[PDB]
Amino acid sequence: APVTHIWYFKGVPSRLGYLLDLAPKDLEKVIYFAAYMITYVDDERRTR
DNA sequence: CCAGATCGTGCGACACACCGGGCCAATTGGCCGATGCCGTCCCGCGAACCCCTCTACCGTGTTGAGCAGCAGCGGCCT
Repeated sequence: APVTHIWYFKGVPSRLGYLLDLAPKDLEKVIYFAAYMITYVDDERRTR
C-alpha cells in the first residue's frame, strides 16, 4: 500500500497541508486511518 | 788495497707455448619399459535437518533561551 514521506508531512510548515490547503490535524487524521476523504464528485450530474 | 753484490754473459734445464692430433676415463640423464598405490567419483544407505500441520471442558481490554505558527477570544463592522 502507498505510504507518505514523513519529511513532507510533519515538518513545520506542513508542505502537504500548504499545497492541498488542509490543516495538519485533518491531514494526520486522513493518512493514519481515522476519517474518510472525498476524492471525486460529479457536480453536473447531481445538479441535473 | 781487493772481494762479494750486482750484473753481463753463457750453458743447460725446463715448465710449459704452441697448435695440432688420437684416443679415452668419468659421468652420464633420459625416462624405455614394467609394476604398483592414490585421487576422483558414483552410488548406497542412513542420521539429521528443516518445514508444514493439528489439539474442541474454557477462555473475550494496553533548562534556558530564542523564534515561529495555531486556536480561542474581545471587540468593530455590516
